[PDB]
Formats: sequence, structure tokens, C-alpha cells
Amino acid sequence: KETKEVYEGEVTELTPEDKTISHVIVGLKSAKGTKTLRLDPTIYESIQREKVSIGDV
Amino acid sequence: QSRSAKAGLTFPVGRVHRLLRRGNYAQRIGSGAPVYLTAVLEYLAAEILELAGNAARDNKKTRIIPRHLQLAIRNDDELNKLLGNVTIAQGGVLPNIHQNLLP
Amino acid sequence: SRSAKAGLTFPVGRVHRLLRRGNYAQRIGSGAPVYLTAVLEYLAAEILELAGNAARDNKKTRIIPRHLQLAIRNDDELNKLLGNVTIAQGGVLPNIHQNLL
Amino acid sequence: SKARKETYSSYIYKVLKQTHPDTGISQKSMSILNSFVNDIFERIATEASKLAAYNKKSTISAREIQTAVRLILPGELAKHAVSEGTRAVTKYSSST
Amino acid sequence: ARKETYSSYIYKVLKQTHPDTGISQKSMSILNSFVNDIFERIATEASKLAAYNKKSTISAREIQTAVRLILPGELAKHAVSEGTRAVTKYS
Amino acid sequence: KPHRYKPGTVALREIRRFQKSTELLIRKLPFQRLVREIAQDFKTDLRFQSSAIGALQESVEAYLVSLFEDTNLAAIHAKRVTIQKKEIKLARRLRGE
Amino acid sequence: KPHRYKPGTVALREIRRFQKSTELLIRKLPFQRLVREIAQDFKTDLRFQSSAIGALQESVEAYLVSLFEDTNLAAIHAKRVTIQKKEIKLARRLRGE
Amino acid sequence: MKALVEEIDKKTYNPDIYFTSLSRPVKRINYSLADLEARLYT
Amino acid sequence: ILRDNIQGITKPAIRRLARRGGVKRISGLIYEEVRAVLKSFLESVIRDSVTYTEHAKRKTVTSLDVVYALKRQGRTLYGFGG
Amino acid sequence: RDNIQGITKPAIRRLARRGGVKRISGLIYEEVRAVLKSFLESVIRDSVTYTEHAKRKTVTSLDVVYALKRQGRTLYGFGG
Amino acid sequence: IEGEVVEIQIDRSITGGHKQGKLTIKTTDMETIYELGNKMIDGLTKEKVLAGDVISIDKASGKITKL
Repeated sequence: KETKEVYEGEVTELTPEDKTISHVIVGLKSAKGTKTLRLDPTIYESIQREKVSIGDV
Repeated sequence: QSRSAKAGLTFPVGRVHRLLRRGNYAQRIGSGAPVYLTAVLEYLAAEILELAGNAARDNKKTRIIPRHLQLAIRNDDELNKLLGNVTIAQGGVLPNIHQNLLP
Repeated sequence: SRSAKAGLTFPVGRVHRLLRRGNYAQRIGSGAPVYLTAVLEYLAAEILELAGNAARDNKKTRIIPRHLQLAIRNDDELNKLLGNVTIAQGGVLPNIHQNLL
Repeated sequence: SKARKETYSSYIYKVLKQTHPDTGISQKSMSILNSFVNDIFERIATEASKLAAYNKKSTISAREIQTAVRLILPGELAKHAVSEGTRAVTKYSSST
Repeated sequence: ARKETYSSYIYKVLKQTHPDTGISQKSMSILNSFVNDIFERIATEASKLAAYNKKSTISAREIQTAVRLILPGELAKHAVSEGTRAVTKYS
Repeated sequence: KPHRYKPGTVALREIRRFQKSTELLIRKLPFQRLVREIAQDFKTDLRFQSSAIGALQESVEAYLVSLFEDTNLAAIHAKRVTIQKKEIKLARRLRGE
Repeated sequence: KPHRYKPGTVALREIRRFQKSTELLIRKLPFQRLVREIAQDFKTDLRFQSSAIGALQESVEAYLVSLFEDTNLAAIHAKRVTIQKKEIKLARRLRGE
Repeated sequence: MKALVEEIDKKTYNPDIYFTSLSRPVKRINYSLADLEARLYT
Repeated sequence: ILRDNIQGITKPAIRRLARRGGVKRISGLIYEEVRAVLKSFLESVIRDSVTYTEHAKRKTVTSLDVVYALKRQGRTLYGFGG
Repeated sequence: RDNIQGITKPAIRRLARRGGVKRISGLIYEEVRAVLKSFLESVIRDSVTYTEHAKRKTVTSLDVVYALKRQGRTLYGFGG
Repeated sequence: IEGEVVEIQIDRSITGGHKQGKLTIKTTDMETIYELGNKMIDGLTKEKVLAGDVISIDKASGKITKL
């Protein structure tokens, strides 16, 4: 048995923190709340490979 | 008959005296303290009630609204000095406006 | 006295006598004067320690009321406890507004 | 359910009637007056107790109440209350 | 004439904590005023709360909650702890 | 041509309306849940009735209107109308806190 | 060449001197004369003790210095160094008068 | 192990500064007026 | 009920409160300062309130308890619990 | 007679320097004098009230310290 | 070195200093402050560390171990 943490919502901004791949600050926004998260550069590469933009859930 | 009637005092001298006796104030109480206390409370209550009734009647009312009480104590500078920290229930605030904001 | 065996400096007997003659209640407890004397020990020790520390910091064996006033002032606990209390000939704290320089 | 409570309803009502037999009273204002008279009473009473405590006098008399009123009530109401109470004391003692 | 003070009491308290510095006469008056001021403050507060529970007896718990309420949290808790320890040792 | 009042005109009439009225300006349920949650941390298992809440409400808004009034006085002393942070800071400092 | 200090520089050093001093700034004779004048226009043929005068002047200088930092804070709020009448009036009004 | 996603508050967080923190407990106060005025005036 | 309740006071409530206080122009930072001071006042009152309640051996805090908690601070609220 | 003016202006500047203020306006001195007059009148009212209550022709230290304590300034030290 | 950590402060580069960092590790017997010379600052910022937890620091290897 294990517990998992799940984040979802509408994207408001993509701000890279930039030798090395910098982290990215994401503006995940749901209908009942809003918060900003810092992502691992591997996750940054993965999300940029999804070709997402502002306003994409 | 009670001493209040023969002294023409509305407030109870006996009740004030017994409150003083069990009010842990002094083991020895003279007979002048209760009558003096009843007289001063009667005067203060009469003045307050008259002012409150004036504040009620100037507002087209025959009953003393607590707001009327608030105005009644507030216009008098002396009553304001007497109670500079009390909060009166359902009183609101004086209709004071500043002259600087007026266009 | 009972204070000596209880580790008390101020006497419980005088406190109990004052409470009896203080016109508070016809019934006075037994452990209440002991508790009150203990708490008075507490605050007296705190204030004396603070005054002594203030005197030592000024390199003076004498304890000027300025030392005691500072002892009140730097510990905000005492200023909340003693906000309207004025100390005689204690002066004022060295306070200067930054914008005034 | 309830044994008994003390209120100044009677004397307040006769005060209102002898000064204005035309104005009604609201219950909230009535509670406000009750609190006001209670406050004034206990203030004066505790002041008189400590006032007997100043000069180490074990007796509380009308003089103590008089000077307490003069000290806590401002000059106007102080003189008014002490005059009224003193006159009341003289006629009450004259009644005997 | 005879007159009462806490001179020797706080004096040997000071000697207990620091038997190297003294306290002056005006300091004596300051300390005396401080002690009887808090004494009468706690006394009247305790009288008020004891009489307000429709009880005419003041016990250790009454003055205990009095000091708990007047003093801030840290002084309140420390004074309550030391006082209850002293009273339990006494009885 | 829509009819729009110039800014500040309606402010005087809201002030006039509110100064003659003495009703509570805070919604009951948010205040009571605020009181419940702040009493939670001190000690659990609280109990509040219909009374013992309006008293807190009234004391609170009386204190707040007094604070706003002397904040207005301080802002007027600053030769301006709009209130600001330091106004309420020095009002609190001067009033005894 | 003459050695004249810039205006206000002597103010800092006199502030430093006065802050470390706990002595009273009022001479005994004028204060006693004023108190006796209050007695004279207050009650005829009054006597004063050697004591009961230190408390007067002490409470007065405490009140005066307190009101002075209140008015200093009010003045520095006004974005100016010099005090004025509105500063002291506002301080008195906010303190509880 | 390492947390890939961390909650970050924009106005609070700053990569420039990293700060973390945890008889009567009373701090030490210097009562020397000379030291206090030296700190104030320098 | 037990989390994130301080923001229960709303912007129109503060606007009405200031209008009662006589202000016609409201800044953009006043709201959470007045919220913080309101919270401070509430905790200061409620601490003595619960002290009175528990020392009286009562499971509920009543209007009398709070009114005479306010009495000791000079508030001396009139009306309820006179 | 006219002994209120005994408080000289440099004295007022001295208590101002106690409060850490550089410049002082002209009206400040007489306004402070009026505040002085009011404060001493208010204190002496209750002071002499207790004095005549104590049937004494001379004031006492305890009288004035207790009268001020009634107001709530809590003077410490002399007459403690 | 190891023990409970109670204080960690880290600052950005200024002309006065490239990196200033102070941390306080408290043990049962000891509680002192060390000076962080850049590299250990980067190592400590690599993984989130909160005061009050037992950690072990290997000076030679320069790695961080949380106990």
C-alpha cells in the first residue's frame, strides 16, 4: 500500500529559472485553489516535450 | 413603613444598605451611607432618563431607543467625561462628518 | 515560622494577617497565602536579578533607579505588566529616530 | 426553574413617571440603565470602602460618601449630588 | 512609632541571589511600592473572582487563576508551577 | 450617454446612511466560525450560544470604528484623505498600544 | 578662523547630555510659586509640606516627556522635523483627551 | 529521496536567500548606555 | 471551521466599517492590517474569556463571562449581561 | 500674581530636547503652559479634596500620591 | 559530524562576499556554528533541509546524510 501526491489544473505561466537545465516555476490553477510549484529540470524537459502553453490543463 | 417613603426617596435605602453590608466594604456602616447612595443614584438616574427621553422624543418616538441613549450621553460633554470608555449597546456613533472632505 | 520550612522568604503569617484585615472575605484559605508568598518570591527574584544584571553591565556596584528602569524596559514582559508605572529619577531610554539623523 | 433575581425596574419606572409620564421604555435600554446604575453603585461603594481605609477609620458615614462623590464625580454633579444628599440627610434625621 | 516594610526580606533575597551588590534607600522605596502594589492588585482580583462564583471563601486555586490571568503566559505558567509545588510541599 | 456619478459623491451618502444606523456590519456565521476556530487552539470542545457572540461582535466593531475615526484624524493631519499603513500604525501606537 | 557648529549639531549633543541625566529641568522656586498660586486662588490660607511637592514636579516632567515623544512621532509622521500646533493637538486628542 | 515537486510562494520564496529555523527563556540584553549609543551613532 | 478562517471578514465588510468610521477612500493594504489587529483583539479577549469559563466550572462560554472579561480591561460593555 | 510665567522658554526647550525634537514653533511654549495649567489644576483638585477630607491644613505626600494613583499614573519612589 | 540542526542561514553573493552561510548543529553535549564556504552551501541547497532533524555530514566526501 502506498500514497501518491497528484497536482492538476490550468497553467498560468511557464518561467524557467535560467551549462545546466534550469528549473521552471509553474502556475497551476484549479477551480478551487491556486499555487505555484518548482519543478525538476527533468520534469521541465518532459513538460516542454508535451508542447504545452498558457491555458492548457 | 420604610424610611424611603418618609424620606421621599424612590430608590430603596434598605436594599442599598444590605448590598453594602454584604459587599465586603467595611464592617461598620453608618446610616448616612445608604440614604446618601440612594439619593445620588436617584439623581443620576433621573438626569440620564430625562436626557434619553429628550433624545427619544426629538426622533419622533415615544420609546427610548438605545441609540437615543447613546446620543443623549454623547452630546453632553460632562457625560462623555464621566464614561470615556464605556460601550453602549445598539448605539452606533454620532453623525459626525469632517469639513475637509466637503467639496 | 512555616515560611522557613517551606523555603519562603516573605512570611506567610503577615500575608495571612493582611488578607484577614484587608476586607476581602471572611474566609481565607490555608494554602492561598503560601501560594501568594511563593509568587511574590518569584517576581521579587526576577526583578532583583534584572536590577543586579543592569548594575553589573554598567560596572557599578550601586543600583541607581536607572538600572531598575532599564530592567523594566528591555524586558517587554514588565512593560506590559507595568505600562503606566513611572520610576522615580530613572530617566529615559536612549531612543533616537532614524530619519532624524 | 428560577428562584429570584434583583432588578431596578420599580424605582426606574417611578423615576420615569415622575419626570415624564408619556415616554415608553425599551428592554435593551432598560438593561443599559440597569448596568449603568450597577456600575455607578459599585464604583462609589468600593471608593467609599477604600476612603474609610485612607485615614484608618473603621466607620463609613455620609461624609465618606460625600467626599467620594466629590472626588470621582466632576464638580458640577459632585456639588449637586452632595447638596441633595445632605438635605435628604437633614430632613431624614429631623423626621427621627 | 512602628512601621512595616519588606526591607530585610528582599534584602536577604538579594543576598541569596547576589551577595555582592547593595540596594539604595530610594531603591528600597521603589521595591516596597512595587511589592505592595502587586500584592493589593492580586488580592482585589482574587476577591472579585471568589465573590463572583457566589462563594465567600478564597482558596489557593482562586489566587492561582488570578495570577495566571493577570500575568502574561510565561510568568503565569512559571508562577503557577512554582506556587503549586511550594503548596504541595507545604501540605 | 449613461449617467455616472463622479467618484467620491456616493461616499458621502454611504457615510450619512451608516452614521444614522446602528446595525452589525459583520456577517454572523463568518464571525462565529472565526470565534470557534480561535477558541479551538486554546482548548478543544467549546460551546457557544446565541448570546455570548453578539457581545464580542459589538465590542469589536465599536473598537474598529473608533480606530477608523482616529485614523481619519491622523490622515487629515497628514494633509490627505486616503488612509495608509502608517496611519493605523501610529494610531495604534498613540492610543496606548 | 571662527569655529561655529552647523545648526542642529549642538542639538544632538545636548540631547545626549539630557538623556543620561535624571535631574529635573524646573527650578524649585518658580514651581513652588505656581503651586502656591494655585492654592491661593483655590483655597485661602493653605499650608504646604516639604514633601508632596516632589510628586507634583515628578509627575509633571514624566507627563511632559511622554507627550513630547508622542508629538515627536506625530511630527516625524508629517514628513517634517519641526513640530507645530497640529502635532501636539493631535497627540493630545489621540492619547485620550 | 529528493522531492521533484515543491510548493513555492512567489513573494515569500527567493533563490537568493535560504533561511530555516526552529530558568525563564530570556535573551541577553546589554545595559551599557555607552555601548548602546555607540551602536546607535555608528 | 478549523482552518483558514481569518479571511472570513470580507472587503465589503471592511468598507462598511470604514464608512461608519467616516473614511471615504480606502487604501489597498488596510484590509489585512485591520484583519490582523482584529484577530489580536479576539485572542486577547477570548483568552480571559476561557479563563473565566474554566475557573467557573462551565462547559459553555456565556455572555456574562465575556462581558466581565471585558470589564477588567476597561471596556465595560453595556446592554447584554447588565 | 502672574507667577505662571515662571516656567521660562529655555526650560521648555530643555524638555523638548528630552523628547528629541530639534525645532520648536513659537506657539508651542504657551500651548505647553496652558497644558501645564490644566494638568496641575486637575491634580490639585483631588489632592486638596483628600486633604480637606483628612481635616488637615497642610498637604501630605501620601495624599498626593494616592490622589494620582486614583487617576492611574502610579507614581513610585517618594511617598511609596 | 552529526546532530540536531537548529539554525541555517544562507545569503546571496555581494561584492563584500561571494557566499556567506552559517549553520548551527546542536548535540546533547554541544551546540556551535560552522562557516560554509560556498561548496557546502550548494550541497545543502541541493536538497531541502529543515532545522530540527538529525543529519550527518562527511567532511572528506562532502556528502549529506539524514539520520
